[PDB]
Amino acid sequence: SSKGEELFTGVVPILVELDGDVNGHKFSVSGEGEGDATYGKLTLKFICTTGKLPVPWPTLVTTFVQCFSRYPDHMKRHDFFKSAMPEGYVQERTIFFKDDGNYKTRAEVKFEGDTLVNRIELKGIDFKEDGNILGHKLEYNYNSHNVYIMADKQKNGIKVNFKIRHNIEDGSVQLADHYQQNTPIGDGPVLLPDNHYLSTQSALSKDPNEKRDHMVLLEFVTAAGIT
Amino acid sequence: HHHHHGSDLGKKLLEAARAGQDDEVRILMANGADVNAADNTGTTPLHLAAYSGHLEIVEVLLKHGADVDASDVFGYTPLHLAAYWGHLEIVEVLLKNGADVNAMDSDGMTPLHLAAKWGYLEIVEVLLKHGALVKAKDKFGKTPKDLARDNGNQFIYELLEKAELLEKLLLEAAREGHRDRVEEFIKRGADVNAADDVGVTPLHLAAQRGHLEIVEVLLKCGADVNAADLWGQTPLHLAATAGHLEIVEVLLKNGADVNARDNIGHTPLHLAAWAGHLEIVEVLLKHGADVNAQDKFGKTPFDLAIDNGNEDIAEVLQKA
Amino acid sequence: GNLVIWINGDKGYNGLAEVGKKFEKDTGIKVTVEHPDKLEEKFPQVAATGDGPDIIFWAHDRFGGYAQSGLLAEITPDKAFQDKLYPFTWDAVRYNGKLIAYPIAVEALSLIYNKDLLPNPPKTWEEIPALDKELKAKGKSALMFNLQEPYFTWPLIAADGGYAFKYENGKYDIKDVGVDNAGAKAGLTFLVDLIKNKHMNADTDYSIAEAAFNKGETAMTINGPWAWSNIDTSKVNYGVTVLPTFKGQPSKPFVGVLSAGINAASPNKELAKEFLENYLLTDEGLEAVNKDKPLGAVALKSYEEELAKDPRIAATMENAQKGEIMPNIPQMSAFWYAVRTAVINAASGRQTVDEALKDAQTGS
Repeated sequence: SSKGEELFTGVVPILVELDGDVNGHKFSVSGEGEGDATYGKLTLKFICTTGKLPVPWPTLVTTFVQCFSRYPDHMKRHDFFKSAMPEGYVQERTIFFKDDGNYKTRAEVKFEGDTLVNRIELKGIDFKEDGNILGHKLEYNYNSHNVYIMADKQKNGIKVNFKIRHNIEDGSVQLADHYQQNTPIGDGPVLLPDNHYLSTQSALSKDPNEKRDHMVLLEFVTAAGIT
Repeated sequence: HHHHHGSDLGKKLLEAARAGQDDEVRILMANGADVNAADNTGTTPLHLAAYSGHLEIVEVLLKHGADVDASDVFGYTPLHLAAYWGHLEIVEVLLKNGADVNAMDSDGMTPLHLAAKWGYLEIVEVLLKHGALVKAKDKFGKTPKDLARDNGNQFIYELLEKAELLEKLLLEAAREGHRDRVEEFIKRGADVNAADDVGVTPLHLAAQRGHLEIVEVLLKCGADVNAADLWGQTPLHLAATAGHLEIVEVLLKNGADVNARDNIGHTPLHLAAWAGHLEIVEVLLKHGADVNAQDKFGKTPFDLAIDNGNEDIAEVLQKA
Repeated sequence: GNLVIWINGDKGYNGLAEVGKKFEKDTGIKVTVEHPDKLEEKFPQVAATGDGPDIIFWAHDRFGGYAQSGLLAEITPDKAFQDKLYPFTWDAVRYNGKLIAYPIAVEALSLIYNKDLLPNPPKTWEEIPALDKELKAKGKSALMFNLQEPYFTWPLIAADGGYAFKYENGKYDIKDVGVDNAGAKAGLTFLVDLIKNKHMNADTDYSIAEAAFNKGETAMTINGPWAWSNIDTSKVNYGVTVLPTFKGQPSKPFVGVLSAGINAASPNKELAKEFLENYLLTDEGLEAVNKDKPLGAVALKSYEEELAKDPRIAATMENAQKGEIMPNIPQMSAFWYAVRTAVINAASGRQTVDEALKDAQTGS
């Protein structure tokens, strides 16, 4: 079996590092844990090292390793994230918060030893000072979404686009439109996938012992739509 | 656990126990005084007798029916005072009478934190033998180790870090599955219910990895079957997630909660159907599991079967 | 031609009579003194009618209410005579930045210690727990003082930044209060840690503390120069020293400054300023009254040194210098009840440190 497949037959330690900037508010966050592609499960815990976080944790969930997704036997041929490994791939997005600022992310997803790292850079501009983001008005829960993927031969990668639903404390809904593109880093061949989609679960938590502004995450991700 | 009485006969009893007048305490027992009398601040005769060091009085009040885990307003119990004041003889009797070994107070300080701050080597090893978990963190996150050093008790520091080390080895043994190593560490004083900074115990590790032999050994010595990590996952969840049938049986036989839910809201049955485990599903049903449990996103175990393309598993559930 | 003086009974009124005999000797002014108790409640009523003498003798806190109603005249001592008294003693007579009375004596708190049981007393609050254990083994307590009245507990909570009302260039900021600051929140918590750990019991009064120390049941206490006579009666060999240091900085006890003002409705004001400056404030005048009743500290910087020969008073003066002067504005009525009620609840767990001190901050 290919390397990408053999690397995710069991549990894999995970590292996540990020540095961000939002309307002159520069911060940095790091988290760690582990994942299991065989079951799509992700167990993580993110800590803010730069004092307190000036943005809500839900906004950054997508930013913070889709290679840990469950691809059934009937559609392993469409698993691009694993094929790109262990070489890695660069992930870029442009998050459009409706009636507010926007994020731009650049991330490298590669193996550093046996650990899988996700190093990121976050850029935020044009956010309203008393908006939902900079005003901390978003609830501390996450909904479910379906990510849609389609090949991109001319760029050798995948064109991913989806929209997230954030819940505000007043009972309203905020949209964050995600325009995403993933291109590998190694010359090794990759499996460009047909038009397929995913389905995600999430639930955010806390830790009574950790005294720093943090977050806990539990996710389940699976592919479907094709037989 | 906690009182708040009030009586003239009680006030006489507290003063009598504080000063250590053994006899006058006994006369008050027969004369109608309340053994569990509490004053304004919730202090009982057992509190004053434990801090005063009058073992005679302590023994009597336990025989009569004093609350060993009585928590005054500040969270202190007879074990806190008996430890803050270094009364080894009293710390040994309150433990024989089933006292909460790791009793947090208002500030999260457990009895061990106190035995470490002042450096009572005797009380320490006593509390450790009765299951006092080492990595007990308070409001300021200062474990007994982080607190023993701040006061210059270096022999305590080593004996603690030498214990925290054993616990980490117990997880590594259970994770990799070495039955002989895991037996060594338990015999050396490694708390079976030792949870690392992420809240996982060697019971989860022996269940998710499928090391049956190590499981019952942890349970036999008193491993918490319903132990939850920071994500609310139970050794029963991980036994179904991975699909190790034999461990699922043992966990239930020992009292594994079938209705448990992770931080998303997945029952052990939600996971068995997810991971496509034909037999694991029939076992959880055999033990009466909520057929129509809805996670945080309102999806039954039936739904998780279809979305993943699990034919037979879905059918089995639709029948039940 | 005539002049009367009121005073309390506990103080030495006899010696004062001898001083009034000399003033009538040199210029023929009739001097008379009588001391009816409850004179503090009797002054504001008699002050409106204009009766009652010019010279009064009482603490400075009550003059803030007398001067508030404009019943005491402004004094004007010589700039050179002020050099004879300590500067910080005049902060008790400045109302709205103006003098309204003459300083007399000082009265501050000091710790006592039984030398027969503890020769070297500790110098820091932090080392009493270890000392209490050391002494509890021998069936005796280390410290035990009045906790109800906050006057005895304020020295600690005020050490690490706590203050009643901000004092600036002779005026108090009614807006600013120093009870919710994190400095005092750290002080009180250490005190509660003693009650929490059974070093002291919350239900301790002045009467209970005095009784214990006088019978050797304890090794330390706190009190002013008013109870020093009762200890020698109990035959206990005692000593006085500075109050220990919390966080390394000394304690801030409220400083009581005996004062003497001038009634605004008297016909002979200049006939009292003459006596209070040249005839009363003298090494002979103070020595006579002190012989009748020990006064403790002294306003005159000179005779204070003559008394400093006794280590009791030398130690008492150090406490006043290292402490804030008790405010005199009427807002203290809403402060005592606010704090005195907060100290009890916090020291009993009925309210936390923050809850009990923010509610006290609203009262002010």
